[PDB]
Amino acid sequence: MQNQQEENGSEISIEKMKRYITYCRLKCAPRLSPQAAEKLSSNFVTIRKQLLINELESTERSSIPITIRQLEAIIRITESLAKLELSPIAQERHVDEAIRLFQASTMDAASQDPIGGLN
Amino acid sequence: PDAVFGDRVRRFQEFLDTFTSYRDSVRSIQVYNSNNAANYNDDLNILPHRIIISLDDLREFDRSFWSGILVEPAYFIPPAEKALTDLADSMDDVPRHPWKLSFKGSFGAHALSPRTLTAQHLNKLVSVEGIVTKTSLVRPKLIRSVHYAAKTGRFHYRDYTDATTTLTTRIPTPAIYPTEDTEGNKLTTEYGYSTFIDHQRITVQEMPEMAPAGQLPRSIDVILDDDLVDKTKPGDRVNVVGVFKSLGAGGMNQSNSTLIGFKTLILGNTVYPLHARSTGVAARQMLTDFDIRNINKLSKKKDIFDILSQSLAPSIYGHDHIKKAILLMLMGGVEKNLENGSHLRGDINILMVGDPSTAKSQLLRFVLNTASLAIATTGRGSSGVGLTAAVTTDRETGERRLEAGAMVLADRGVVCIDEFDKMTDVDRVAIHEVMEQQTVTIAKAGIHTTLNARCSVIAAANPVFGQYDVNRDPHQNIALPDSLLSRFDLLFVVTDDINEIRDRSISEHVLRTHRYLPPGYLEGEPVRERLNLSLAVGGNYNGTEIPKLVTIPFLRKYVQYAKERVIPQLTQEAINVIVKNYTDLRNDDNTKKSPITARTLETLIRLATAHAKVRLSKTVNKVDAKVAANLLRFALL
Ligand SMILES: Nc1ncnc2c1ncn2[C@@H]1O[C@H](COP(=O)(O)OP(=O)(O)O)[C@@H](O)[C@H]1O
Ligand SMILES: [Mg+2]
Repeated sequence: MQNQQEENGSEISIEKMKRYITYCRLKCAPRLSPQAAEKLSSNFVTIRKQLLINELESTERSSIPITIRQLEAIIRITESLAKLELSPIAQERHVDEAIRLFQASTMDAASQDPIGGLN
Repeated sequence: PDAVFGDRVRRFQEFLDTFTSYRDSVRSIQVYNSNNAANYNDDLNILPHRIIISLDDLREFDRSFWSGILVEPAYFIPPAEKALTDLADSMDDVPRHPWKLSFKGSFGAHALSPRTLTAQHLNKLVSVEGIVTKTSLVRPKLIRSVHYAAKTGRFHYRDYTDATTTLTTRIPTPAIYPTEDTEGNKLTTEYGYSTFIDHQRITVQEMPEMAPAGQLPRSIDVILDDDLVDKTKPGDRVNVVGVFKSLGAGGMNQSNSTLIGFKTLILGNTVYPLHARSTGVAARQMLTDFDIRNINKLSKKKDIFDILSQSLAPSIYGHDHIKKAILLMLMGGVEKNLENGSHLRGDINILMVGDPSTAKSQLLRFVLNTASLAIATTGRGSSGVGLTAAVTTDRETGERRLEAGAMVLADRGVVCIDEFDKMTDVDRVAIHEVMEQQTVTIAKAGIHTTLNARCSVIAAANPVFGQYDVNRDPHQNIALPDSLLSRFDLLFVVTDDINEIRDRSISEHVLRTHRYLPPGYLEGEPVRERLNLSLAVGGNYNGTEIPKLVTIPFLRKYVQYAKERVIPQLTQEAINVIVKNYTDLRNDDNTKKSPITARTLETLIRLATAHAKVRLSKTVNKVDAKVAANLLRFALL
């Protein structure tokens, strides 16, 4: 099945992936567009506002913290997505899926914390 | 006499004629020596007889002669040295040692590494960068021996040469040490009339920042002569310019009959101690009169303490008082050495503690990058012997010797300790003596010594609960001994408090930082990394030539000028302010993060002295005392 999928083109070989990641890292280093900064700032302040009100109501510190390093993590994920299609600039669609992946990774882990939930 | 030797002498004479910088450098050396000799005659230092020669200017003048020095230096360097000696003697007629050459400039394919040095570069001029590992004891080598015959009352002499003195190999004529003259009379050796030239042999191996991370490193021996000795110590990063020569016969004689091959080494012509990150070489750079005028112009402004501090790390939002503290630590204060042997600190120690992701490691890395002699260490990574010193054994002498730890190597420098809270107990006892008494006392088996460890220490720590708690007392949050906390001059607790407008400001600052381009780079082009090697002589991006905020290369020029030029003295108008404020701090009812001891008073004095260094003022004024006090009250309250 994997050989048939590679022949079709919906999967690519491991050595091809290796050399493609090498070319992508040596070739493209994208940037955030100025219109993509406002969305990142708005979502990074909304999540921390939710954590702030949850900590104020619970009066106990959350076990999994959300910091500025998480903002730069989202930036790095967005620029990786833009580096996937060799895009010199990152559009809104990379930001949106970087947010959705961050929700699926760190936000549900924080929701597993009862202090990080309560909403 | 050789015709081609004379032709190359004349060509180098024309080269020295068309560029007069070498001529008036020779003038400067000669007038310095003559003025020192005249001062010694009437009422000191003697510059060596050698001249830095730029290879780029030589390539611009004569490409054939430049290629001759690069490819066949044994045929081209001695004529150039004879030409320089003739020029010096022609201009010393009105007011004896031959003049030597040194080379700067681009080497191209001859700028190599101890791994890259092969046998194709033999008998060629090479520039080799690396790290000095073994440094032999400086030994005098007898050049000419002078003897006295008492029966005749006559002084005799004999000259001695070896293969390392000359680039061109000559017939080895071993002249033995004369003990009888030609008439058979006994000779008495006249020590003090004989001449001895200092000789050293260093070992340069490839830089650990440029060596491959798995395998063993490659090294090469370098022979140094009278003026080039003691310019490096083990652990320095070095650039050695010299002729890669082979010596002896590689077992091709009957007596030798082994496969050491031909012994290969570098006849050192030039030694540049390079400054690298977290090394023992301090970064020192030339201050042009334009930069001195600019430093004096910014010294006259009233906002300069807020300009230099905010221009430290513009990529970190806030933490302004920590920027003030780091600037004052870089100023360094003034130490007091007294006639009765007592010593008083000048250095300023900063401790930062608090929540993660509060730019503590980033600030420590900035202090590592911007200071002349910053050395970076980690709590569990280094040990008690790692920071102070340790004991080893020398192969040649067979006696025990010392290896200097991070604190001795950062003498007159900054030690950046990351994750200070994870240090071991013996390491804490070791740093107790260093951070106040400024010394490392080694009482090991057999050897007793003291080493100077005059260091500013900037440290980053974490609370024991991971996040700082407001309602809990600071004594439970810090969990460090009170004596160690009293060692630190300023203690900054940083808390990641969550506010909507603050979070918005941090986010926009981070994004504007994340939308930067270096000049000359394309939209999608990735930035390249070049390792920063600097020669040691002796949120807005558009900060260029003191417009609003100071660029880092000019800021370190300002720091250099203030540390070398001004040494401020206390005045009574600052002393009354300091005494009153210390008296208020000792007897205040407010709970403070750091304990208040007599070290607070000397902290106030050092901070006022550092702020006086900021203003380039030879006296400590009252506003210096006020700002030194108000920086401390922010850290305490
Ligand atoms: N005030 C700030 N301004 C800009 N960036 C920040 C700030 N605080 C944290 N960061 C970012 O968060 C990352 C976390 O590193 P750092 O905060 O130095 O760790 P630590 O707080 O453990 O020293 C850094 O890469 C830094 O760029
Ligand atoms: Mg850190």
